[PDB]
Amino acid sequence: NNASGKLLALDSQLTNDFSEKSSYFQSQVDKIRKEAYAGAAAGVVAGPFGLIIS
Amino acid sequence: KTVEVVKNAIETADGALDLYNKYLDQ
Amino acid sequence: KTVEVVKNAIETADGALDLYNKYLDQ
Repeated sequence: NNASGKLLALDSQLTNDFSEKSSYFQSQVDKIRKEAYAGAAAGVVAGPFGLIIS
Repeated sequence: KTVEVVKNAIETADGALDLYNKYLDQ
Repeated sequence: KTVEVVKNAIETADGALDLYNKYLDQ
């Protein structure tokens, strides 16, 4: 009877933490895109060549 | 002459990069 | 004359390498 309750207490935590990782994924992909397309905007120290090559 | 202006341009580009990151984080 | 400009070019290349790594990590 103790293990049959520990198993349910593990299953509910699993089904909640999977969704809280699946939201962390979408919150982190946008951070990677922000950092990339924000650091690539510093190619204005050169001409139009240095912008497209960044 | 060339080495001194490249040495100054590297420090100028570093300061410009730091200022751009400081403004963009705000 | 040669030793001084090589000594300046080494420091210029070191600063350029550090600036390139700082920009490439961003």
